[PDB]
Amino acid sequence: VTGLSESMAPGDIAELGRSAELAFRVRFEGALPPREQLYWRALTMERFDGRRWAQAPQWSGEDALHWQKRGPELRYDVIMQPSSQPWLFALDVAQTDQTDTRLMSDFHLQRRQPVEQRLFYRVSSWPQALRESSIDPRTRWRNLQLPMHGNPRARALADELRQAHAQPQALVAALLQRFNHEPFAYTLKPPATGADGVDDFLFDTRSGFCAHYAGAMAFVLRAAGIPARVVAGYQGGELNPAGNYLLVHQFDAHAWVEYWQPEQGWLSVDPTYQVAPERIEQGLEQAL
Ligand SMILES: [Cl-]
Repeated sequence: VTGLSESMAPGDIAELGRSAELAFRVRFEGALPPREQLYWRALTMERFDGRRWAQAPQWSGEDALHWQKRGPELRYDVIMQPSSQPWLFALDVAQTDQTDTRLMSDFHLQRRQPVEQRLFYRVSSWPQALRESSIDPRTRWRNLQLPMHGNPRARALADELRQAHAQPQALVAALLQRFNHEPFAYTLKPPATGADGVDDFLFDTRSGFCAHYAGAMAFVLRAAGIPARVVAGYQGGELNPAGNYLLVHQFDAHAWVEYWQPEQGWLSVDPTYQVAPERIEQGLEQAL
């Protein structure tokens, strides 16, 4: 069963980029949101071992210290194909009618068992929800984790950025600007990197797919003292006007970033948008 799994190395999402299998279908109560908003969260990956980003264990996120509803509620129904994984796909921050599924501490939906048959479920999402304005110290610590060894160039960059930009939002903007101005390539056939994979990507090849960009950005943020994690899921979808629903295929698999700061809580950012805005605005198969 092709699909997202609990870990990924840069390159692994590109392999899904090459699959046209169906992942899920979605029908909205009202108008389809703009494509730029169609970030379908599956899970977060908080552990980086120098090669792969991976899911950590979670606890409950269904409480008011965790998050606060604000802004518009988007209501939609989903039919998911079997994933053989226990994650329901939904726009952040999601609530469902599934009594065996819980919103976890990292704002992903964890089902008690993996989805091994087609599954219909109903969702409400609050994309403007405030997330963890006060962060659990364990969550903070976990999201500053890096290997001690490896990727010295990226650590040097993070140091330089931290010294130049006191405010997290400014540092994040400066990092996004590097992707925007430098000759980065967005490709389904990224060049191989060596052991210092983040350095090789940022400073040598400047070529990758979404996991390269998301993983490298999360690395640099953590090295600069900004808690950050990779978000994995899907972005976009294909409209079926005969049936009035969106299809989301495996080629729509995507990875992005969220980072934390006091008061504002977690904010999501997508470095891919700096290099391949058409991917976001048009969809991968209209771009690549
Ligand atoms: Cl990838």
